[PDB]
Amino acid sequence: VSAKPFMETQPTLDALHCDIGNATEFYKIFQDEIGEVYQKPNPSREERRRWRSTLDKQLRKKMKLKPVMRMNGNYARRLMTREAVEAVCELVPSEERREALLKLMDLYLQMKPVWRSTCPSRDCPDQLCQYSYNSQQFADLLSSMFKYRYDGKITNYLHKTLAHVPEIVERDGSIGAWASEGNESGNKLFRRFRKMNARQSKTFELEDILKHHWLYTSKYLQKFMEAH
Amino acid sequence: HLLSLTRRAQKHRLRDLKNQVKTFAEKEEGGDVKSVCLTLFLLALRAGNEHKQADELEAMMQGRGFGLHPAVCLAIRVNTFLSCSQYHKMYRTVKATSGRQIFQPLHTLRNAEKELLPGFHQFEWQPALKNVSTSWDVGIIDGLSGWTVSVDDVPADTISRRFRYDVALVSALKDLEEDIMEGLRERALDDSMCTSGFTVVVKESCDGMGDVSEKPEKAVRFSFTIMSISIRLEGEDDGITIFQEQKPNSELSCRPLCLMFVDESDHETLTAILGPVVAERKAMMESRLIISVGGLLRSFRF
Amino acid sequence: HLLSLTRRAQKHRLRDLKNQVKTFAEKEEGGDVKSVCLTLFLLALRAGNEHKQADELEAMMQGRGFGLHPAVCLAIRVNTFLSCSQYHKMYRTVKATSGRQIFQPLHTLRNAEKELLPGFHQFEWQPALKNVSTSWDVGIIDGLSGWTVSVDDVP
Ligand SMILES: [Ca+2]
Ligand SMILES: [Ca+2]
Repeated sequence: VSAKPFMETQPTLDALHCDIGNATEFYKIFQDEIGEVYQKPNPSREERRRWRSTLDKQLRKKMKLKPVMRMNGNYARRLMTREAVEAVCELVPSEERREALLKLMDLYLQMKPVWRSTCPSRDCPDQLCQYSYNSQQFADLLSSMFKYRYDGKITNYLHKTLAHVPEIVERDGSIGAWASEGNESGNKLFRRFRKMNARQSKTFELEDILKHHWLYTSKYLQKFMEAH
Repeated sequence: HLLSLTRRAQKHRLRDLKNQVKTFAEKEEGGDVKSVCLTLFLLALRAGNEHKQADELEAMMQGRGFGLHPAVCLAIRVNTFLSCSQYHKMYRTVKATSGRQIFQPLHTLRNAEKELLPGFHQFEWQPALKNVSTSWDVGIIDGLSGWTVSVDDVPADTISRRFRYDVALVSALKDLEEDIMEGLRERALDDSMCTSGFTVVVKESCDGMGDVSEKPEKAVRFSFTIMSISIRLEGEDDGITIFQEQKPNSELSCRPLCLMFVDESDHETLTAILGPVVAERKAMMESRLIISVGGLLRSFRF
Repeated sequence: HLLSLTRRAQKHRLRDLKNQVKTFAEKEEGGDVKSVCLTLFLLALRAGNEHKQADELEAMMQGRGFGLHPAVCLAIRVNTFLSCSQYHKMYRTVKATSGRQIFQPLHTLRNAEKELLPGFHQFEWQPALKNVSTSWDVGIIDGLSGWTVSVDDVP
């Protein structure tokens, strides 16, 4: 703590992304399972790149997932599936860590929609109840099998999704129900509202922009735009 | 052809079935020839897939409005991004075509709209707020918020506009009064005994927004949304959800309250503008609001 | 009361009289039950003295009885630069709002418009023109005018 805060923020998880760090770390894990980190703990500049290439075209063969740069939504969704995990199992030389990471991604699927929910107290209370021991086994496996990497370094996303999620849902009642995403959606309004209904002098421009935006976002005027 | 004849010839040739319908209706439906022939022609059209003609006929009888409510008129001006001069030209056209004032003209549309923005729905506060004027009819406040133009100091250049928090809140709540009254209908709770304990949960959001692209680069959009309303009467009542919002992420319900042409990064100007809203929200969580909804004045916490 | 009933119920209650009208139409007007009951309604209204409604009804049958000529509808799409999905949303609105079909829908709009573009109306030419095609239906011709795309020449 080094700066005088002035904005009371409920320090909540952002349900929107909430996943991309987990997915890119599963990517690095699978790339280090094509490689051997716990046999070759000092890979060179290009072993990793060849491993990424064979993994990527391997997925291209089975799951038909062309290479990417960054984990957007749909790519991330398709990457975390039992079938893609058994697909990468084809290439890993040993078969013990095969079943290890299989159970890993299994528990991952079991605990995933717990955070993207709207009210798991009624949508999926089973996954909430099992979540404690679920994430516990998750951490246990990540330590016993993968501690070649998580000795000192962790991505923030991992910590937030492993530590407090059930406590968060208990304290508030949901996770998705406060996603900032909504307001970010609203951006495509503002900019375009600038274009067609300008005034247009900056002393006045905001007046009309705000007027019209508010007009848009009222229950009253939508309740007439029923179209059953 | 029968429809090519005169009234005399049609009468002469159809008096037979006229008397048949007469005796049938007097037997069953009290002789109401009007409603009988109406329903008969309707069913005759519906068998021929003529939904359009039958629908317009039923629009001729009970009811026969021709009047478009100025509320929907405004919505359709805005909800589909029609510009204003556009709207006036199209109105002149739809009038000059067919004989009816189907789209209420511009100025009355604006007047009808004016009742919906902030600064029209009176209210009181117990107690009066901290360091806030009791004025309640002030509309769009210039966001600069009284900045001495003297260029000796930090520039007063930054452009921004915003409402007042409380006025926007009373606007949104008088907007949703319909749904809260419907929830009191469903929940079947008392009415003369549900006027004190309302709990409104509100979610804020302030995100950066870059580069409006045109031929004025950065911007912030400080917006909030009603999230849930519950009751506090009368025992422990751990939770009595009057209404939980259904699409809290759908942008269709996320209303803006402040906007500035500042950078997301620099702490200085962002604070210098947002300060007012901070002080409001802080001094707000304590006192309680009194609003006239459904004829009854009722109290609200936050 | 007959009016507030359902279509099933109204059909059930009126079936007998409807068969009487059906056989009457077969015997006299060849099953044109539609025009027969229409004339019944017209004269029953003109007996009721609300002749405004009788004139409107006659304006419906054989008139432009869909509310508004689709031609002016297309003009108001274009003559104020309105977009297309724009138009459909607006149409949804006006339809659901007040009980009537005022704005003609999309596909009928386009099909009714298609006559106005060039290349629709058969004609003839005396004499036939010099080195000009014989067709008259072709619409928007690509202005390239058939260039051999071969990148050896000017492209
Ligand atoms: Ca951002
Ligand atoms: Ca952003």
